[PDB]
Amino acid sequence: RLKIVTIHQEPFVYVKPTMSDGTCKEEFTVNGDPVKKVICTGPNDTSPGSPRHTVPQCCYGFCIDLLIKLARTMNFTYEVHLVADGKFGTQERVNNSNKKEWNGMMGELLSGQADMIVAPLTINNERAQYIEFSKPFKYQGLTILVKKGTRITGINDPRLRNPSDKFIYATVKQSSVDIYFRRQVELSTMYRHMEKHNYESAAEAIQAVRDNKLHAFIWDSAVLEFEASQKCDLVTTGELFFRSGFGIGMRKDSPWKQNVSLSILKSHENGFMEDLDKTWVRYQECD
Repeated sequence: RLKIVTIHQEPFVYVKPTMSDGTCKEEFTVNGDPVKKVICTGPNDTSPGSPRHTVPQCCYGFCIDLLIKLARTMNFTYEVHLVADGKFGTQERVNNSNKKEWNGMMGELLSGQADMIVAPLTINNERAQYIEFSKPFKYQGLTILVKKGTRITGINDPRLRNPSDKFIYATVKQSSVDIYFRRQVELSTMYRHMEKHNYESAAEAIQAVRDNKLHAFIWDSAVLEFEASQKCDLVTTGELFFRSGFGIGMRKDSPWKQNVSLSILKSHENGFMEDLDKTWVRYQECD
């Protein structure tokens, strides 16, 4: 039974409480089909000041449908859990030493806490040095989320390039955005500014933009375009930059790599991936 690690990230992975009896609410997609739900154990509340607890929760969404398809095609059983530290994954020095370890889903995959990462995980060179990725199951990039009416040209906008306390922007801590910005001298400076405002999760950053507490949120276009399409007060702006793909993550020399990429290829060929977009991404107006 493979240990699958994932993360809360709508519309790829929705996380909801189980009903009183431990089951997951019966819901249906836009096509009238039952929404497939899996039990995923993980931290409940991450609000600072309250005790942490890990409990069974209900997970569903684009990546869960993909997981179910992969498991069926490759004939494997699995158990899903949410990454304990709630992060995607960057490499940092730990324990005030020079020893480096990956946090987030990356860390759990490398430690053995997980056997496969099935989430909107960005394929990048930094991570590819430590793990193996399947071919992309989704093609996307980075963009910027702002409140409707906010005027930003894109990543090269002066309010981003020449930061001040008048226009606050940020991303989610320990994600691929960090990795990207540390690759350029100029972006490194900008990330230093962002470091003072980065959020723990995408959900919190998105809410901050709606509440006028964060002026711009730099993040994955697959997620931001969905969020903006569902909330009439939020829009994305600027040309996409740092185009990239999301892939399934496995440990180095994993015997699953070939077959996982094979399944993904077939899904891109037969309409399965496109159907997932029509089910989870493009299906209704904002409300």
